[PDB]
Amino acid sequence: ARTKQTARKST
Amino acid sequence: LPSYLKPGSAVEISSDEIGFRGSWYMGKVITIPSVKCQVEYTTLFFDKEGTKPLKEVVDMSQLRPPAPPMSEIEKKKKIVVGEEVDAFYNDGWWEGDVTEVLDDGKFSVFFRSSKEQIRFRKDELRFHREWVDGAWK
Repeated sequence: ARTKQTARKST
Repeated sequence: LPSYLKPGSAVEISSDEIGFRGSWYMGKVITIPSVKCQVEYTTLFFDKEGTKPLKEVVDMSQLRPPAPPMSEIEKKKKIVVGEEVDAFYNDGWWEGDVTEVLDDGKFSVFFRSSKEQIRFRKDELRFHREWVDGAWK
């Protein structure tokens, strides 16, 4: 369920 | 070619996309050939529905082997204010300082890239190691 989008911290 | 980059082998994955600074996410090498390979993340996906594991071409310098199994004494030594650690957060290892040790086995951890300050249980931390010139520091 975790993607780069919902894991990154910025931009 | 370095031993640990053989296709199929477990790796950790850095990045210089901003907002992944200080992180190491777990994955596997898919295709070795340029100075670049393609990996498959073990905990990220292309889609919220999580049907397609994320895959990505990176530089071999963004890769490192899995962190070494902590010995039993190492695996149980105390964690102290100022220790560098990696916390398991958003299904990835993030590096931070320990700023507070709390009475209940819990720690509070300062992340410098993200100005974040988050509590964790001991089993959510690991000791931060660096992987330089082929050896674990």
